[PDB]
Amino acid sequence: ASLPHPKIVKKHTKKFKRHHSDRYHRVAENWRKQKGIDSVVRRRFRGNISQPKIGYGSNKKTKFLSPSGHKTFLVANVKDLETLTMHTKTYAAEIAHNISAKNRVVILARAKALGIKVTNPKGRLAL
Amino acid sequence: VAYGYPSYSTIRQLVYKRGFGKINKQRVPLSDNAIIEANLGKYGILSIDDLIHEIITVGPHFKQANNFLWPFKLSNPSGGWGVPRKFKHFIQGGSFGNREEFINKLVKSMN
Amino acid sequence: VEPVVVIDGKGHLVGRLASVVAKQLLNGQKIVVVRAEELNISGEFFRNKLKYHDFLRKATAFNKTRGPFHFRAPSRIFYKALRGMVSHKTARGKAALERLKVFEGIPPPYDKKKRVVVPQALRVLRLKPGRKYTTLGKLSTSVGWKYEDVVAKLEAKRKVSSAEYYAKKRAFTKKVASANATAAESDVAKQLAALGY
Amino acid sequence: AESHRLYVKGKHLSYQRSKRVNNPNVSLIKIEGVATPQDAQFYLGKRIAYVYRASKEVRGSKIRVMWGKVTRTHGNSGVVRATFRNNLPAKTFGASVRIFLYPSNI
Amino acid sequence: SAQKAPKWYPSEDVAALKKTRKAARPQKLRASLVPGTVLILLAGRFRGKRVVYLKHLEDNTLLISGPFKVNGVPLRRVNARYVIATSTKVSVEGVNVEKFNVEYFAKEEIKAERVEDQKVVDKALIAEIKKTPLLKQYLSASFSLKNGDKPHMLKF
Amino acid sequence: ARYGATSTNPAKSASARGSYLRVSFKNTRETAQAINGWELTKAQKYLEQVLDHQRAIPFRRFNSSIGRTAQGKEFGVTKARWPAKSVKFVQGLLQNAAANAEAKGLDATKLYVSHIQVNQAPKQRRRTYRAHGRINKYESSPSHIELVVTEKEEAVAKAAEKKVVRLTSRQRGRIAAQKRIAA
Amino acid sequence: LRSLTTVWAEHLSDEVKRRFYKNWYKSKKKAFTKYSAKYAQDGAGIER
RNA sequence: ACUUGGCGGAAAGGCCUUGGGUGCUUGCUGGCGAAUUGCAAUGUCAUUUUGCGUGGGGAUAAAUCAUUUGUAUACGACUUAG
RNA sequence: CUGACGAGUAGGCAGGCGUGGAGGUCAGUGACGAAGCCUAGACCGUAAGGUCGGGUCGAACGGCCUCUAGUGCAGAUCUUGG
RNA sequence: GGCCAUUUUUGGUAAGCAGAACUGGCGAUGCGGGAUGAACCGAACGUAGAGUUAAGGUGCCGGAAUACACGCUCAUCAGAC
Repeated sequence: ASLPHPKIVKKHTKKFKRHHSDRYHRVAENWRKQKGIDSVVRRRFRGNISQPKIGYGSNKKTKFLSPSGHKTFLVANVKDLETLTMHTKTYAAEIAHNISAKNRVVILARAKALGIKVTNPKGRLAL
Repeated sequence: VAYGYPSYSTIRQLVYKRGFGKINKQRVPLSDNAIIEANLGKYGILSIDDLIHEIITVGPHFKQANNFLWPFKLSNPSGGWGVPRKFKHFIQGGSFGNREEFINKLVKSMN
Repeated sequence: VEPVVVIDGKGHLVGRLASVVAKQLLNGQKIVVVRAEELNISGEFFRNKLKYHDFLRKATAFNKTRGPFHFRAPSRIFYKALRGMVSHKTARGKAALERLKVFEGIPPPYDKKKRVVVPQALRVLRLKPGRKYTTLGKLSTSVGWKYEDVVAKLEAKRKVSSAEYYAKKRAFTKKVASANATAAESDVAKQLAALGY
Repeated sequence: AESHRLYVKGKHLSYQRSKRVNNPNVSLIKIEGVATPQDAQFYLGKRIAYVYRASKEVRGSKIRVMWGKVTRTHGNSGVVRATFRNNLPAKTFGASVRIFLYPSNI
Repeated sequence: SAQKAPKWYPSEDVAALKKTRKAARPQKLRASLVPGTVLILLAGRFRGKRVVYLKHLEDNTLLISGPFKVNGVPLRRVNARYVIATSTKVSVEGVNVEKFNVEYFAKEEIKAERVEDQKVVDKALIAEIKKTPLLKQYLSASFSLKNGDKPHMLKF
Repeated sequence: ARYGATSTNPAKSASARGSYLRVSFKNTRETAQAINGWELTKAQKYLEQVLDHQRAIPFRRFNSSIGRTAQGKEFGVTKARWPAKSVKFVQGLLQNAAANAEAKGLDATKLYVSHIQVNQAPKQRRRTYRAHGRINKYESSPSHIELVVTEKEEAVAKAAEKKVVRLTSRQRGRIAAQKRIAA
Repeated sequence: LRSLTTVWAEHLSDEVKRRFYKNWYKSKKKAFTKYSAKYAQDGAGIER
């Protein structure tokens, strides 16, 4: 379960790619404000790409929540995970990208007995 | 602007539907009588029909009773304006100016 | 509401038929306009002759081939007057113009089926009596459609092959009329007259 | 009996539009046999289904249905603004569609 | 720490709902539904069929029977909104309809008590139906829109 | 010892590479496409005919301003050409892969050339001398060929899964409503 | 105009049988066998 | 579904007609069954083609390259021959 | 809790994302495999960007509180290399 | 470094010319309409849903009446704002 939270509305789910992110390979797909005098993305014509702006902000009741309803939290070791014993169905653990496979089984065996949800239990499984 | 001479019915419908008040500015809906009472019991007015009565029977405390009301925020007319072009006079076939009693019709499409 | 709406083109106006036919193609109806060579245009003959000779001068300068194509057939004059309505450069326009079939005369899959008219397109229900009009066979012939007489010959065949049929129908309905006289005065005809039918 | 049809057949038309915009959320329906808005006041609220065939057979069948309802009338010639659950795919402009007789007013 | 632990943790205590002001209230059906009205069902397994309306239940549904000896539509709940109500009537007095309730139907061959109550109702119904001409044939038919049937013009 | 993307069985296959060969890259690609997918005996009897101007290699991608020819009617393409040096360096690799398939114990009647690719090599820079004292490059475009031959085999029959179904109660209530009627 | 039918002769020579083959030397020269077998009857198809 | 003959070329490929056979008949009066799909969620009822299996009929060739030709030609193409 | 308001180039100010390095801390992570690279796989943030899974790989590197700067790129007939 | 538009206006035959005056804009401004046009008409923009409208329009492209009503007009160069 989770908290009783309203229906999670995500006003603009599409990613705000840069203008000409596709046409050139040098122009990366990270957003930059167009600043040309002649520019048509700053000037917000019809049929051109939509800009990020504060109107697309998310609801403060359902902000930072995963689609399971828990705020994620990076967990390196067992001592970080036991800071979530009080808060099991509010936060969810997430094991970092540099934890060895001898410690992930320890962290999962602890989070199972503490009921803390891990958002990536399938990382580095020794099948 | 389009102005005219409102009857009792349109004033009553505006103050019951779109009538709000100014309380340290704070545009506040006039849902209860305690708002109008606590804000104009200095002036005799202690219910919403006391406001309507100071409107239509233009009285000694009309200025404060009018300035207590936030300006009305009307819709567009629910039947159209009745004309092809608004910006001629009501005498030439538009909308602006004095339209005396017919203002009631227009306000009952904007309320 | 029919699967195919066959339209007799005789005694209609080119633009006023083309408007309703173009709107019915864009709603999902299959329309075949038969006998397009007896279609009409308002104004006299010479007005429309000099409106076609002012269209016939408009080819490309540098290569006359790739310019505007000046079709001479009456079905193709009607088709040019139609496809300027349907937005034919899309795909919706192409799937609209593939619902249409416009012929000269009535080719023999379509002579056995009933042919409707469009009453807001007739020359007799629109034009004020006295205005001149233009049969499209004359206009197409004087700009170089070669086949008018040939189509006339086939029409001068098919009416005969229809008219005998009409007698072969009509006398039959005569017998049916006698049957509709012999069912009267019974109980069932009076009960049908009680319920309207 | 050769007929089982409990639906009025209608034709999908264009989206809600200006000359130059179009609003894909509200589709236009041309109901057969309806010519006036006073006649089209009957079909308000009645449920429309578009029915189309597909390639991959899911749920034991190849025929997939999109549902929706009539919302309001449109024009003086009996066009009907209707919304759907997922909007009609802008390729069905001229496709038949089924205005059912439920929710029944009568 | 690979992530700094925050300062405020929102508490897991759920709140109660507010005291809602929404009372239940019995349905008032439309003016064209009277017990004895011949209905035309519009959806389900028995679409197009014609059926005889009975006691209005208490779960916003209608109880209908065919009779089962005529068309094949048994005692069954049908919602009042998926139904066209025609103008014809049969007399409903003389049938002990008041046995049935919402408890009588429950999802958990066919139970024989339903067959017995079906026959008890249908004998009195057919004894009423035989008084008017052609109605026994009329209930055994189906409803279907023919060409040129405009249902905003059709008077049921 | 790494090759391209192969969807073949490495037990029944044989490979030959031949790197850094000073050939023309745009001609070796076309003779590598022309050989592709064929049986190895048809391949070796085709490449001995390209040298005699009996059959031509179809230039398809690297083919602009090539003179069209008659023998290209075998493959539908007007432009074709007879790259003798490229076909020599390809058929050397074909007899090398034939020998490497004979050393692995494979039957030389079912071999078809399955995976053959070429890709660019480090260019060999020389220099021209142009008007008004300039110098522009004059570079070789050598190739890295590689090919992998495979015994073909049949009986790859189309048995598949069961595709478990999610039919509802009101669907099986009509399906079982026909065994009481007909079936 | 539109050609609706054409009728050929009975036994064509070896100048028009050579016109219907690009390679006369490899060919089995089998042009008009099943057509010249239509004169085997009274010619009812050809009179048709 | 057989059969009988006639008509139809504008894109006939359809229309009319003869004699039987089988099936249904709501033209009229009957008997049984049709529930549980459980209060709607197309309740799956048009086809077209590709391919693969079975059965039954029919027939058993071309074209290209290479060689050649010169009434043809930048290359192809074209016309020829074996 | 209530109410109002939200175009913006040059420009001004604020809150922040990222980078190289420094003091502190998490007795942080790590050859049971750090950094890097690829990834029409996924999650979060309006966005700067952060995070995870998979492959590759081969020894170091991060979160936070502050400090410091040779700190952020599509364009300069920009430099070097390809 | 400005430009445009209405009313007033100087020079000039005249200008999409030069120079002034009041105001509005464009520069910085999107949007709906003028088929397209920086400044004309409307209306000035956080993200969405519903309703009603402005300017313009409702034969067909193009969403919306080939609506209603009284007249005029035939153009071998119509006219349509």
